[PDB]
Amino acid sequence: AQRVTYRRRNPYNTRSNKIKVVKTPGGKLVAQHVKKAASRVKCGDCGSALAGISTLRPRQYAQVSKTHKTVQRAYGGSRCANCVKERIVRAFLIEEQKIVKRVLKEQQDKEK
Amino acid sequence: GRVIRNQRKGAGSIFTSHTRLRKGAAKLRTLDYAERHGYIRGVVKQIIHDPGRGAPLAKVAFRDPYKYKLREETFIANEGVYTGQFIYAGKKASLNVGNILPLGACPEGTIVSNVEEKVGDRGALGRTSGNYVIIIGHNPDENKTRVKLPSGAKKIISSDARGVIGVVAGGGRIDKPLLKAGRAFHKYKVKRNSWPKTRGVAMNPVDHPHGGGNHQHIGKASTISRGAVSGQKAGLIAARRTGLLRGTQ
Amino acid sequence: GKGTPSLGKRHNKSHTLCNRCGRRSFHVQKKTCSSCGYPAAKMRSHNWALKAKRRRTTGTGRMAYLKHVTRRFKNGFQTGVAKAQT
Amino acid sequence: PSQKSFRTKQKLAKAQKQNRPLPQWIRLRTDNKIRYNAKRRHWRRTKLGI
RNA sequence: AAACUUUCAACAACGGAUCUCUUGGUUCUCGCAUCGAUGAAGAACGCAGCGAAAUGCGAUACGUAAUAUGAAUUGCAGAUAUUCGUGAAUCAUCGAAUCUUUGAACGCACAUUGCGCCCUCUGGUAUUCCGGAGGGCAUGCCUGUUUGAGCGUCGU
RNA sequence: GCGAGAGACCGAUAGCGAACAAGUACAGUGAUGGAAAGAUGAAAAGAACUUUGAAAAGAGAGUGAAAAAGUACGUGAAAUUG
RNA sequence: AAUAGGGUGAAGCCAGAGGAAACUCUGGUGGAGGCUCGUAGCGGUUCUGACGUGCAAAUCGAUCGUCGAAUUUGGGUAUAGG
RNA sequence: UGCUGUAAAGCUGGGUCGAACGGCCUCUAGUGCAGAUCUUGGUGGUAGUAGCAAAUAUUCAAAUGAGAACUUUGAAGACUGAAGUGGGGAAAGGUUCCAUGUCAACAGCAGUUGGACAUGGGUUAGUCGAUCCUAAGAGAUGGGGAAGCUCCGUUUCAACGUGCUUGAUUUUUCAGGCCAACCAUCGAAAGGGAAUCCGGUUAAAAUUCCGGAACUUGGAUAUGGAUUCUUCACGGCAACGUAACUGAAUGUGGAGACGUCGGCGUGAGCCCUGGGAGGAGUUAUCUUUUCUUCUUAACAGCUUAUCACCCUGGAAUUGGUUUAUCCGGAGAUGGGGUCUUAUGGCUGGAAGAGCGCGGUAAUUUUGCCGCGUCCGGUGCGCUUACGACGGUCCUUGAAAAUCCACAGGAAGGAAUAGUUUUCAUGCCAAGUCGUACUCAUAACCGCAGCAGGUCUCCAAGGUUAACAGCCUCUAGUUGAUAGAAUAAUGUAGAUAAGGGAAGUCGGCAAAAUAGAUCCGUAACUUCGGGAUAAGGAUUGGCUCUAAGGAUCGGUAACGAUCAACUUAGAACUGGUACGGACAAGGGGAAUCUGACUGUCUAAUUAAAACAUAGCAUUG
RNA sequence: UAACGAGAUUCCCACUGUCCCUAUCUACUAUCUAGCGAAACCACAGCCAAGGGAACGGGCUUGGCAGAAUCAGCGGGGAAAG
Ligand SMILES: O[C@H](c1cc(C(F)(F)F)nc2c(C(F)(F)F)cccc12)[C@@H]1CCCCN1
Ligand SMILES: [Zn+2]
Ligand SMILES: [Zn+2]
Repeated sequence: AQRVTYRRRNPYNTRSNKIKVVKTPGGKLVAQHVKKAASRVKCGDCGSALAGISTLRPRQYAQVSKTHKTVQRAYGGSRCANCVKERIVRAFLIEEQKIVKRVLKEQQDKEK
Repeated sequence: GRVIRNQRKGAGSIFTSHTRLRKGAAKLRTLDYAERHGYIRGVVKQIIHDPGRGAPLAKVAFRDPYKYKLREETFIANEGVYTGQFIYAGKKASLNVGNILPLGACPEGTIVSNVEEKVGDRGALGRTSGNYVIIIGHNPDENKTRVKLPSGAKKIISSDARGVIGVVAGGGRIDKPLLKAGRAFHKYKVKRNSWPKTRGVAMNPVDHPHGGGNHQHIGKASTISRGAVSGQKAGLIAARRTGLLRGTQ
Repeated sequence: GKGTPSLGKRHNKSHTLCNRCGRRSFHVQKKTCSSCGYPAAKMRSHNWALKAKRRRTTGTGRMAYLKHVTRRFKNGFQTGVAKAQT
Repeated sequence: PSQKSFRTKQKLAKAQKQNRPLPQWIRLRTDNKIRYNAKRRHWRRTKLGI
C-alpha cells in the first residue's frame, strides 16, 4: 500500500496538523490537510447549541449571508427559543406584579 | 555551610504559586454608596472549581450603579448557595445565607464567613472550606464587634466590617485520607513547589542544622529562639511547650 | 553518560550573532552580548583584559574619519577651494 | 536548516564566495609572495560558527 | 666463508643547525594638541575587464572633484585614451563631494532585511485604497513663542 | 595619538604575540585563548627540443659564474639512514 | 507530542433462589486500579562476560527492573558561584 | 693533513662554499650545558610489529580503462521485512544538491569511483511558513533607590489619545458627537490563525513553474434582482425557512477555547473477494489458473444525522430503551415535523486528465491513430477521524489577537420616484524574507566517514492474542581491506556416559519450566489477596457432526436466498509424534530488613539509604 | 505484620560439565601472504650459583660456562609499565 508524507514543514501530529488520506485522479494516495472542526453557536442563557445557525470557523461567519447566522426572532442568533420564551413570560408577569405591589403599597401609604 | 531551603524559598524563583488555572481573586465588592446605605441585588451565574482551593467560588453579576454595565464578582461560595440565587449585599440586606451584611447588623451567635479584618479590605477571615466566624457580641458605644476565629481566637472588629452569612462550602475535605504520594503530588501540582519534603536530619551539615552524624539525630534542642537568625530557624520556632498535647489548654 | 553520549544533545544555540559587533556573543535568552555589552550604551571593556582591548579598539578597523583629522589639522582646518596658480 | 533567516543566508553567501582557489594570473605579478589561497574551508572539517 | 651487528671514511638521504643578512622589534630624546548627534570608534555586506586575501573604497564603491607635477600602468588585455599638452599615471597634495545596512544610534521594533504615521510630487477612473520618488517623527535639559490648567491668586 | 631623530639594544627558538594575507589560521556555548611561517639567482634566463613512461617522473639537451642554486631553492651541522 | 497484545475482574446494573423479617445465596453484565504478564520506550541488576593504547574519555552482548502513570520527552522560560 | 699547549683551546693541509672577518692594548655583558619527569624543533629502537575480525554474502560475464576483488551494465544469490537498510520533515550543517572533467592529497587495502579536487548550473508562492496574537516570562516610560556601573516596578502616588466617528469644506479652514476601567513593546517556523487543488514538466525547483479549475482579503463600483404608496420583506400554530430584506453610541453573549481513559457506532484509506474487458508467467502433468490495470482533487449545487427541539396526546396492567439503566404528569410510548451537514450519494469540476493495451512515423525536435477504463460483495479486520455515552480527581485539565449575532433605537429615508454592495454578476490588487540537499552505521554533536547520542509523520501478505519472533511483496542496499589454511590460547555458541553442587565465599555461569484448554490448588491474610500457588491431563494431520445468524414472504415454530469465524464432540491415521521452527514462569519451607508504586551517587555503591501516605509537635 | 523486593541469609524438590574429569564440534581471531601501518616503554643493556655490598646483582669478585640468524607460544625475572 502507498504511504504518505506531510505536505508542509510541520512534522508533528498537532491539532492544526491533521491529515486525511485521499486518492487523486492520478491513481495516487496523498495526504490532504484537514482544518480544525467548527464548534456550534450556543445559547447565552442555557448553553445549548442554537438551531438554524451554520457551524463555521469564526472568520467564515463574515463570508456568509445573514440568514445563515441568525433566526427570525428576538434574540434570534443569541438565545434559544425556550430561553426567549422564559424572558417574555418572566418580564410580563414580574412587571404585572409590580403594578399590584404599587397599588397595594399606595393603599398602605394613605391610611395607617 | 550552605543556604538552606528555608532561605531559598524567599527569593521565589521556583517557589512562586502556580496560578495559570486560578479563576480570579476571591473578594467582596468594593464598599460603595449602595452597600453603605441600602442594598444591591446580584444573581449567581456560576459555581466553579478554583484550582488550589478547597472551597468552590461563585461568580455573581451585579449592575453598575453609575454606568450601563454588568459587574462580575468572585465570591467564595457558602454552602447552600445555588445558581440563580439572588444575592443581596449592603447594610439593609436581610439575614439570608449568601448575603453580605455589616457585622453590627448581625445578632449575637450569627455564623458569618469571609469577614473583613478592616472596613473595606474585601474579606480576610474564614475563607477556607468548612470554616466560618462566630459573632460573640457587640459594643455599640465603641462601634465594635467581638468574633471568634477558626483558630479559637477572639478578635475585635469594627461593626462596619462585612461578612457573608453561612459556612464556606466544601467542608469535610480533610476527613478522607490521600492514600497516595501521587495524590499529594497532584494536590501540590497546582499550589506550589513545597513537596516532597526531605527530612533535615537526612542531609549533610552544609544543607541543614540537623545534618550530619554517624546516626541520624538532631544533636541539640530542636526548639529554636524567636530571636534566632535566618538559617538557624529550622525546627520548632519559639516553642512554648513540646510533646503530645494532653488535656485542655 | 556525561561524556560522549551527552555531547550528542547539542543543537540549541545559547548565543547568536550580535548586531553591534557581529561576533556571535549575543546571549539569546539574556538579550545581551557577552563581548561588547550590547544593548548597553557603553562598550564592554575591562582593565583586567588588556589583550581583549587590542582585539577591538581604534586602529583595528578603518578609521575612515580619524584617518584625515591629522591632515586637516596641519592645514588649519581649511575652508574653501584651492586657487590655481597664474 | 531549510528555514533560515536573511542574516544567516547572507553570511552563507559570503562564505561561498571566499571559498575559491587563487586566480593563477596573480602568481605572475612582480614581487608576489602568495602561492595559494591559505583561507580555504571545507564544510565537514571547519564549521562557520554562524 | 657469507649474511647479520658494531665502528670509521666517501658520496647520496632525513632534517634545518651554523655563518651572513634585515622595509621588523625594543628603548631613549625632540616637537605638537587634532574624535563624536555637522553622526565617531567599531561591525556587517558589497565594489575591479579578468581577485580569494591584505590594502583602498561605498551603488559616484581598488574610487569622483580640485591643486601640483609632467608621460605612464604593467601579470595579460584594451580604448569611441593620451604626448611642444586643460595632459598618462599619481591616497603627490587635498580645501569640494559621495558615503549601502548599522553602530552613542534617534518613528516603534529587531534571533524579523518586521510594522507604522505626517508633508510634497507622481501612476492606477481616488481627501480615505494600492504602488513609486523625495523630505520628516528619539530622550533629558536651556532660552524664547504659542496654546492652555489650577476658587494659588489680584482687580471690576 | 600625530610627526621626527637616535642607540656599546635583539638579530627570525632572539626582538612586540605578530619582520610574512597577525590578533591571522584555529579552539571554546561564552568570557576569552591564540600559533607556525624570512633568504634561488644580478636577471626567470623557472629547463625549448629529442627519447622511455598511462602519468608523476627519468635520461640526454638547454639557461646560468655556479644546477655541489630547479621553486621539496643561499650555506646545508647532528641525531637517524642507504 | 508518545505509550502492541493479554490476565485479573472493583463500584454500578439485570435476572433467579431462599427467608416472617432483618436479610442471605447464585448466574450474568460492567470495566476500576500510583493492579498484573509482556513489546516500543525509560532504566541499568548480574555475568564482577567482551573491550580495557577500546567501536566508545563509559561502549558492546546476553540477562534483568519498569512499562497508563509521582510516566517518557521536544521547544520556550526562570533560578548563577559561598 | 698535521703542529703547539698539563689543560680550557689556538693555528694549519684537503674538500665544500660565496661576502664579509680577524690579531694586539683596553671597555662592556642577555658570555661557556649532559642532566632540571627542563623548553621548542627534529629523529630512532620497538617494527614492517600490534593490528585493519560487531552489523549472515557474495559470484559469473561484458563495457570502460595503462591498470578492475572494489567503477558501470546484465545475470544470479541474499538481506532490511512497513516499530525498514522505505518515503518525508524539526533542530544542526551550508552548497554537501546537479552536470561535465578529474585522481597530487583524503576515503587507516585499492580506485577508472566519491559527500574529495576543478569549472559551471541550480532554490520562482496573495493561498506553504515566517510576519500578527498572547503563554510562562523578558522589559522601556512616569516615579522611587543607588557614589555609580545601574536596581525596583509594569492596573504601579502620572495633567499619559502621534484618539475615533459623521456632515463636510474644496472656504485644504471647519462644525460638532462620542468615549480613553484595560491598552509601550518583545515572547511560539509544535499553541491561536483569512485564502489552492488536480494533471504535466527539470540534469538539479515545485501546494512556488506550465495547463485547467478555484478561494480569501483590501479597494472601487455599475447592472440585474430585491424593498418602499401600510416606507425599512414575507411564509410556518411552532421548532424555524429564504437570494436579498436600514440600524449610530453603548451593552450582552457566542466562536477562538481546550484533561484523560473505557467500550460502542458511522465514515475514510488499506486489507480480503466475485463477474467482465486487457496484459504478463507456468503448462511432463494439473490449474475457468498465478500476478497485474480498471482511478477521480480543491471547489459549486441538490440531497444526507446521532443529538437537540416543536405540534398532537395524556400514560400503572408502568412503558420506552443501551454492550454499558437511564428517561417520562417538569408530559413517556405512539403519530407528525424543524435544525446542525460531521459523513456519505448524485451532478458539475471530468475525461478532454491519468492508467492499461493494440497499430503505425522516424537518426528523427517530438509524435500520431484506435480500443478499454464497467458492475458488485464481505467484516469482533488494521490505522485514523468524528459522534452519542460512561468512568475518574483533596487533580476539574491556558490566554489573546480576531470574527459574528443579539439588545438598543440615534440618524436617514419614498410615489413619479426613493435605498442596499450581509442577493447575483462584473473591475483592480496582494508587498518582504525562507524555499536546493542531508536529517544520519558518511552531510548534525561526540578531535573522525566514531558500533555512542539526537524530536516526529505514513506502515502490505502469511503464522499468531500480537504493530512480538520467523518468511515474503513494494522500495532500498549488497556497504564493513582481501586471499590461503584450519596449531596452541582465546571470544561467541553447542553437546556429553554414570553421579547430581561432592565445585565454590556463594548454584556465579548454564540447565530445567514456559503458549493454550481442562482439572486441582495449602499456611497465612489488612478478606482485597496469596495464585500462573503446589500438582496433573491434553495438543498433529485428515474425514465428518452439532451449535451460535442476516434479509425477504400474512403452528412465519415455515420456505427462499445470503453470510463471519468461533466453540464442542466423534472416527480414522503415524517410528507415541504434534505450543514439532519461533515464541515462552522454575518451584517450595523460613529468618533479617524496608509497608507498598516511586527516587539518587551521568563514569566503581540501586540498598536496609531518600521519598511517600499515615501520625505528632511548633509559629 | 498480609502483599510487594534485580535487597541479605539457611534448607528442600527439579535441573544441570559447577565438579569427579575431561573430550569433541562450529564461526571469528591468532597463524601465513598482498596492501596499509601505530603505541607504551628505552642510562647502557640483557645466561647462571655463591660472596660481599645501601643487609635479595645483568654489570663487581670467584666459579659454572659460552657459536651466526631466527619463528610460534609463554607469563619466572627485568624489585617490568601506568
Ligand atoms: O444566638 C443563637 C444563634 C445561633 C446561630 C447558629 F449558630 F445556629 F447558626 N445563628 C444565629 C443567627 C443566624 F445568623 F441567623 F444564624 C442569628 C441569631 C442568633 C443565632 C441562638 C440559637 C437558638 C435560636 C436563636 N439564636
Ligand atoms: Zn437557551
Ligand atoms: Zn556584541
